[PDB]
Amino acid sequence: NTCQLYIQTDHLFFKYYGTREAVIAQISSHVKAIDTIYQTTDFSGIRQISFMVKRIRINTTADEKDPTNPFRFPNIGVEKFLELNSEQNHDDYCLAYVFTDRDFDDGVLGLAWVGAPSGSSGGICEKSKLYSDGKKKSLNTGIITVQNYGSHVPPKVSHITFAHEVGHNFGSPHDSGTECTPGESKNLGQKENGNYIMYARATSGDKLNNNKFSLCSIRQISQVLEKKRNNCFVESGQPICGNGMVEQGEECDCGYSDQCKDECCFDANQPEGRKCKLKPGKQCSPSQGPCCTAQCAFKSKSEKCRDDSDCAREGICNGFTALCPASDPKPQFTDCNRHTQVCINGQCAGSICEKYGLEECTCAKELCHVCCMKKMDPSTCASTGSVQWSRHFSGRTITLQPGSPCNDFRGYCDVFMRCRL
Amino acid sequence: QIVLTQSPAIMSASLGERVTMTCTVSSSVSSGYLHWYQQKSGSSPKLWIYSTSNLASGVPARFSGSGSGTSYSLTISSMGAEDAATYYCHQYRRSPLTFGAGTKLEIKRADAAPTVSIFPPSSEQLTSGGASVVCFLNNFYPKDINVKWKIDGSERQNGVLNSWTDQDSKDSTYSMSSTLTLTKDEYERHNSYTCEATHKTSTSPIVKSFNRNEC
Amino acid sequence: QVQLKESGPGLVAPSQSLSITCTVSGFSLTGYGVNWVRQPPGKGLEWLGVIWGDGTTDYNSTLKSRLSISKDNSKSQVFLKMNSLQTVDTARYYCARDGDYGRLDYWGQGTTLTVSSAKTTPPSVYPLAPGSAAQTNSMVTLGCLVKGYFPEPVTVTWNSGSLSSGVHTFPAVLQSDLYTLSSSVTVPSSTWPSETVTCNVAHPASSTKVDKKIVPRDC
Ligand SMILES: *[C@@H]1O[C@H](CO)[C@@H](O[C@@H]2O[C@H](CO)[C@@H](O[C@H]3O[C@H](CO)[C@@H](O)[C@H](O)[C@@H]3O)[C@H](O)[C@H]2NC(C)=O)[C@H](O)[C@H]1NC(C)=O
Ligand SMILES: [Ca+2]
Ligand SMILES: [Zn+2]
Repeated sequence: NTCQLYIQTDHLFFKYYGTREAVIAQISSHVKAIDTIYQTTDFSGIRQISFMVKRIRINTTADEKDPTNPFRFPNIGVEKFLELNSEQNHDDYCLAYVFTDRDFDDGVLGLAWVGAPSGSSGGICEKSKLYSDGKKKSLNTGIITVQNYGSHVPPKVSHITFAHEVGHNFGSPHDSGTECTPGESKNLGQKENGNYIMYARATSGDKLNNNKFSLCSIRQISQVLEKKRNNCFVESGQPICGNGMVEQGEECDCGYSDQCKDECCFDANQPEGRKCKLKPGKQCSPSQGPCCTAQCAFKSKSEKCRDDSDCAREGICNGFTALCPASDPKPQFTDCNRHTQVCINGQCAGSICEKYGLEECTCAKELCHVCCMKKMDPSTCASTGSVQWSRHFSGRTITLQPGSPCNDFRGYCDVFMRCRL
Repeated sequence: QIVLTQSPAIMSASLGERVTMTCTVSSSVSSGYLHWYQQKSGSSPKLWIYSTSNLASGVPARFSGSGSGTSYSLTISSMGAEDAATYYCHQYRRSPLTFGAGTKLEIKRADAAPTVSIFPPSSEQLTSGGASVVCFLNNFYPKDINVKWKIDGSERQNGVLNSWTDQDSKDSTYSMSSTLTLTKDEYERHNSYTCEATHKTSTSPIVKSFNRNEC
Repeated sequence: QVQLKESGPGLVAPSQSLSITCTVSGFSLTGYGVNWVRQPPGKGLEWLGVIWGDGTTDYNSTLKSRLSISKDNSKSQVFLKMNSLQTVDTARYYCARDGDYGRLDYWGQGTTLTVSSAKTTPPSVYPLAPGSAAQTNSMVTLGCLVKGYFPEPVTVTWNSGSLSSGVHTFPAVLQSDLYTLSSSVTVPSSTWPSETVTCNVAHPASSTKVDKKIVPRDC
């Protein structure tokens, strides 16, 4: 129901988002993502199941010059990157994850240990064991990265990729067969719905059959729960003070004594009643939101809370609260993601085909080209540089950006316009 | 600036009686942040009631605290001999840290008349050049009392110095010292010095006087 | 257990700096705040400032110009420094721990601070005896006037402590940069002037002892 997570971030993940508040907002939304995904999924153990974070560790670019940090090396394989996180003592947490901004080869985004219901080790519910080769590793770990083929992945795919590797932690292998991978089915009704979470390959934007688990995944996770969550999972209750996120019942949350660099917040090591509470005379804390400074004051007007995006106009701070003002959209149907998708009401989803009443399709060196189609007929599937759509595009052939799914989600397209499986 | 108004600021109670103090804050604070403290004479305060309704370690069960939002209370079920002190309410949920005005809890006894004693300036002090006329008012009740000084029937405003003792531990009475001071030349130019005391237990003010020309 | 003990200079002259050390024990200053509360003679609790476990400070609005609070986490010492001390800064300065929900659960003994430019002066003890006139009752009232001394305290006893009951020692009152104390005693008329009554005034700051035999005034 509630499993106390421990999330880490390296300096590559901190450097991309460019303050500690930005990365904290990313890891806060990732936990709540898999919280909602797993709660709305019916598991055999109990009807619901959520997550909770117990502590965080935000490594900044100042830690790149730290000789004791093994994550400072820019070139680190995805297997050795997970092995580094395992070698730590994580017995106070059910699971422990580390988020990075590395471009792993062959389109690898996440990597986690498979959870065995019994007779093995790894995944969910595993304490540090001695094993072999003498290093005490904690196999209750997993990694994620937000860049693929030189392109940063959107948060929707980034939130799902968390839920995918956590599925292996919960004891779910990859989906197999037609009954649990409708994307490769010879039926238009099942193919439109798409594959599931535990699909072994690339996924992005279908949002119906891909966001939640499968009938196959529920069976495999059912055994791990019915035998391991009894001795592994903990209770639901009020949110803890010190996890770096501002929950209900607390006005601020900077962390513990050795983490809190906030002059506006009592750390988690302070006595009850003042821990995670605003210090007297102070009216905010950077842990609440990005719209307030270290001098504990609601930020002044005309300051960038949110920058102008493709489909989202800039949100601009002022002194009404500590949060961004919710961002609002610019003119509708503008081109986003380098002429690949459209801007309708604040989202860069779908494809560019929907701008003229068309749908994306798989071409049939041309796989990384955008192949549109007349609605509901895949036989009318022609390229953007075809003579069919010559009236609209005037001929310019829109190519898929690197890191985009291709050939019915069998791989990604690289910087050389090759659909690598 | 949060204010903590404490009323009544002065309370008299007999043994077995039940008293109730009050603190009204200017802005609603959470109940978990108001605390009561007891302070005796010459001693540092002691945490009495914390978090409004929780008694500290050692304070007797006859105490209790209630309140929420703006009003807060401190109630003694049975007034004891050891509960005569000054009580404060405390808040630091919002800056600045402020104490209440303070409630002086005095134990109540039967009314008592002050035994007044007046003394002329001694022969040794006149040699120095000063002239102090000390008038004692010992063992009386209640503390409310007015002492005036008359020089040859004319009330004198200058030089009157006063000091009150705390409530006696044995008899629960009070005592007061009154010292009229003036120069040696001003002393030898007047004759009748009158120490007059006005008390609740006297229909007419108690008059203690002496004459500089009777020795 | 938890302990707090403030170390103050006691007597300073006006327009001089102050430095009080609040040595604590039983807890770590990193997880608890320490408040400074002074109390004027015959007045209520007056807040000065506070230093939090992380090193943040919050001061009294009208005293931030002069007040300054630092601490030493390794030696468990909180420091209180003031500038341009006025005469009205005479009070008893406490330091108390800021516990759960800001409760001041543990206080120190407090240190007395006196701010005066008065030089040390021994008191002029005077005998207070009635005239050779009529008795009031079975009991006569005798007293002593301890006038003009600095600084506090002063030890007043009667018959070297033998005569204890019926004694009322009034608190000192600062007349004009000097303290004046009064003390009376009530004895039966069979005792005085039969026996000898003598008040014992001890001024430690001047190392002065005085024994005044109360003799009746002579008409
Ligand atoms: C963020 O930077 C941290 C460094 O400040 C880093 O912590 C380091 O983690 C390693 C294990 O991954 C610890 O182990 C090292 O020391 C032990 C001896 O105790 C050796 O046996 C190991 O081989 C290794 O050399 C380090 O002690 C630890 N450093 C400190 C200062 O505690 C984090 O891992 C970094 N975070 C991420 C997500 O990479
Ligand atoms: Ca929290
Ligand atoms: Zn996988």
